[PDB]
Amino acid sequence: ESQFLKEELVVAVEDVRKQGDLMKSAAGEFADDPCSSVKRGNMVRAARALLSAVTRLLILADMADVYKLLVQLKVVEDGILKLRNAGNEQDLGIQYKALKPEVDKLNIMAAKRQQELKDVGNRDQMAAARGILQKNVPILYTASQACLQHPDVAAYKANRDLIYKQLQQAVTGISNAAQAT
Amino acid sequence: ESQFLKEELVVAVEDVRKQGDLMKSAAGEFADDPCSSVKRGNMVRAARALLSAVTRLLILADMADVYKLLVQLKVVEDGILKLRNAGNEQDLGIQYKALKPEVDKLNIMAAKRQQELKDVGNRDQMAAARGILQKNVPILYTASQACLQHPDVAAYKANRDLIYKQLQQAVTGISNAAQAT
Repeated sequence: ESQFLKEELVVAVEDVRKQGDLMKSAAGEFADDPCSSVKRGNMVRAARALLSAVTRLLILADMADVYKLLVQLKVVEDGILKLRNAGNEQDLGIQYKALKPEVDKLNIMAAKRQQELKDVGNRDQMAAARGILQKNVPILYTASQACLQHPDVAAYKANRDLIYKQLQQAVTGISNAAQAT
Repeated sequence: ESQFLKEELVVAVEDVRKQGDLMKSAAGEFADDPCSSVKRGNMVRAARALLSAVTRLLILADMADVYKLLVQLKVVEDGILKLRNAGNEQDLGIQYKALKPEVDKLNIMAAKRQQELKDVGNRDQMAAARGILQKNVPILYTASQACLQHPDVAAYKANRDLIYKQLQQAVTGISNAAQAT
């Protein structure tokens, strides 16, 4: 986690609040005296400063969201690899327990963004990626489990790592789409 | 003249005023409860609507200015042609009187925009164009005057029309630069 962005985000809201005031008054003085040269330009320069403040806010707010998502992402990432490298059906069962929820949270956040991404293509990648992720997390479990029981069947290891590979890919796919709009 | 834009411009200021309010409150509720999911999104959607309203305003305000300038422009335009086609040193002297001020007003407005245009090149065209305009309006007078005194000297007519041509060009140059930034 990193709340430096949540802190920055509030400060941003202040400038938007201050500028918003200066805008309100300049706007008022203009409405009462609309044929006024001076009063008008003051309203324009106000509107400009209000615009900068507002875009700086919207952009920053978007980072905050994407970032938040990416952190849940790196969590699930390391989980998948820790699940693969499990050496006992002990730690393996331990991990899967710790990871399942972390996969669910990531799934939720993922869904949300999916909604906000504008172009539908990206929205599809998100959906698809979240699907594979959803389906294989369990399968990777049963797969890397088998390898632990039949240590000499190279065929199982190959299978497991293929599932892991695809799973990791879905994770990045989610990350990739998440930064679309 | 056309004040439909001055009217539209006020209505525009209202939406910016209304949205500005909705922004202020959503912004406030967020600052008091910043870790809030809901309160936050409300602040974002507010900021969006505030942004549309503000840009719609700034653009419209810019048209209003450019348009205003263009109207003084069409005035000076017809003046220059009416000065050329004068048939007596009577009407000619009449026109020049009526036009001189109209050239000065146009000159003032021109100067202003010059300041606001961002890229310097355009700012130069404006300056240059305003210069030629400034210098030749008088010369066109003395020129189209001579033609009236020596009606059979094709050479004078040629000269006069050349001055008129250049003068008209400066006018359009002003118009052209004025719509730069």
